[PDB]
Amino acid sequence: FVNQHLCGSDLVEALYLVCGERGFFYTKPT
Amino acid sequence: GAVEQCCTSICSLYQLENYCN
Repeated sequence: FVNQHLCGSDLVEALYLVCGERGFFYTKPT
Repeated sequence: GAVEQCCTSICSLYQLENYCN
């Protein structure tokens, strides 16, 4: 697989590219 | 949480799919 550095911002955009259509869990509201 | 865990090297996009819903 290919990927260079993944943190929150980059982990979310890739997460979705990863999750495809499934949502994810990064932060919660309040 | 799960933030600082990939931007300092490269984890496995697979486990990354386990970060989804």
